[PDB]
Amino acid sequence: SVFEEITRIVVKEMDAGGDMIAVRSLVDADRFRCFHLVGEKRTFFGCRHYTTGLTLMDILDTDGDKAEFQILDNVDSTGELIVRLPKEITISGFHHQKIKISENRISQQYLATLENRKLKRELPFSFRSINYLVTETLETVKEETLKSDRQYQREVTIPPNRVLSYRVKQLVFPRNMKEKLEDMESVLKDLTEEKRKDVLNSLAKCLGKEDIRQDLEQRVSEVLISGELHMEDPDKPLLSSLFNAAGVLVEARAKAILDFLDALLELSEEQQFVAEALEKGTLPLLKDQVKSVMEQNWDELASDPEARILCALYVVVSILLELA
Amino acid sequence: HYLRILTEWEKNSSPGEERGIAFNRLSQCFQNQEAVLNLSDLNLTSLPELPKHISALIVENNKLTSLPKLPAFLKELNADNNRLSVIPELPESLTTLSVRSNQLENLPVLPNHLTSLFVENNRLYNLPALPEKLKFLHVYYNRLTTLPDLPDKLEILCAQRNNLVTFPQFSDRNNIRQKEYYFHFNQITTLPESFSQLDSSYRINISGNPLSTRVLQSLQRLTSSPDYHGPQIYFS
Repeated sequence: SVFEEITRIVVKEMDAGGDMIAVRSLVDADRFRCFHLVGEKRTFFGCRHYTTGLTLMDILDTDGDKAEFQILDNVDSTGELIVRLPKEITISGFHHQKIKISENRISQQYLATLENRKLKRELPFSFRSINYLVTETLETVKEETLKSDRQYQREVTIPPNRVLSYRVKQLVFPRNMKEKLEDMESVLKDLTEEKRKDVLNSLAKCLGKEDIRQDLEQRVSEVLISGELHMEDPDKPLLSSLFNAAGVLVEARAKAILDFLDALLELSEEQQFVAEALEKGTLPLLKDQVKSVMEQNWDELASDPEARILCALYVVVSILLELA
Repeated sequence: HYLRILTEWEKNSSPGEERGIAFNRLSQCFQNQEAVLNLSDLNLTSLPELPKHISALIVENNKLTSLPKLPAFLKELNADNNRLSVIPELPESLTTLSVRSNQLENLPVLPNHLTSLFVENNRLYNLPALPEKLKFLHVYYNRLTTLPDLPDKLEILCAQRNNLVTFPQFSDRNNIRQKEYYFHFNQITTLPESFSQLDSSYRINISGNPLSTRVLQSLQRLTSSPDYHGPQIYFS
C-alpha cells in the first residue's frame, strides 16, 4: 500500500487529475510497461485497470516473427523527471528528499500508423475472446528504499526500472455518492415489498461469497443484455424484480443492483459485519457508526482509502436497510 | 600541459573524493581525444580545466558549487544533483542544459540553438530569454512567479510547483503539433481568452491552482459542448 502512496505522489506531482494512472501493486508493474495491454473493470468508485499479460506485439501481424524487436524503435524517452517526496516519506540509508524517474513514450507516428495496420491471422484465444495500450511509463531509474510513518514504520524497496505511473490510449481496429445512493434508493423504492425481499434474499447470498457475487453480477448483466427473463434461472426472482409489472426491463434497477455489487467488491473483510447485522437486524446501528466516522473524520465527505471504503459500507448498508 | 594540474587536482582529493578515478577518466579522454566526459558519482568538490574538444560533460551526483569555463563546442551539459550556485557562460553550440537538483536562483543567457533545458528542483526566481529551438523546458520545483513568453516550438512544458500567479502568453498557435503544458499547483486565479482560441493540440493541467469560480463555470461550460473541439484541459 506504501507503493501506492509513492505512485499516487508521482501522479499528483507530474499530472494531477490527468490521463496519468498509478500502479497499485508493485508485482504487476512490469506488465504495465509501454506497448503492454491493460483492461478495464466495472467499479462505481471509478474505472479500475488490471494487467493482461499480453502486448501489442502479441496481437499485431508481426510480418514474420523474424524481427519483432523493431517495434521498440518507436519507443522514445522524454528524459528523466524529479519527484519531491512528502514529509512522512523517508529514503532510508538530505533535508530535502526527492526521487528520480524516467519517462518512456510510444512515438505519435506509430500511434497514427496503428489504425492502418493488420493483426495476425491467428490470434491468442485470450485476444480472440478479448472482446488499452500503455502509451507512457514513468519508471524508477535506480533502486529506491522508502519508508512511511503515516497512519489512518512501513517500508518498500522499489527495484529499478519498475513502472510507477502509466498513461493508456484506446485500442481501435479498422457523480457524487450522495446523488448515486439517493438515485439507487429511489429506483428501489419503486418496487413491491415482495420484489424488494427477493432482491435482498439474493444480495444477502452475495455477502461473503465472491463466487455468488460474480455469478449474480454476470447474470444481472446477462439478462440486462438479452432483456428477457429466462424460463428458469437459479436467481430468477431477482431478474424478475428487474422487470416491471408489464415485464418491461427497468434498466435502472439492474444498473443499481450491479452498482451495489460493484461496491461490495470494495468491502472484503468488513463484509462479515454487514452479514451478521442483516442476520440480527442491527443494520441501522452500523449505518449510523459508518455515518459518524465519515462525518467526524471528514468535512462534507459526501460533498483516504478508508474514505472510499466507508462510502461503500454506507451505500451497501443503506440499500440493504432500504430493502428490508 | 595541464596534465600536471590534473595530477595536482588528484593530490588534492579531500577524504571522500574519488578524484583519482576522474584523473584516469579525464586522462583517457585527453589521450584518446574522446567525446564523452562523465565524472558523475565521484564525490567531486571541484572540477579541473576541461578539454576544449569535449561537447558533452556529465558531472551529476557530485558536490560541485561552481563549474569551470565550458568548451565553446559543448552541446550537452548535465550538472544535476550538484550544489551549483551559478553556471559558467553557455556556448552557442550547447543544445542540452540540465542542472536540476541544484541551488540556482538565476540562469545564464541561453543560446538560440538550445533544444533542451532542465532546471527543476532549483531556487530559480526568473528565467532568461527562451530560445525558440527549445522544444522541452522543465522549470518545476522552483519559486518562479512569471514564466517568460513561451517559444513557438514548445512541445513539453512542466512548469508546476512554482509561485506562478499569471497564465503565460502563447505563440498564438504558431505550432500545430501535439503540445503538453503543465501548470498545476501554481497560484493562478484567472486565465486569458487567448486560451479560447487554441486548438485541441494543447493539453493543459491547471488543477490545484486557486482559479476563480467564474473561470470554473466558464471552463466547465466549455468542456460540456459537442461543438467545443478546443485544447484538452484539466482542472480541480
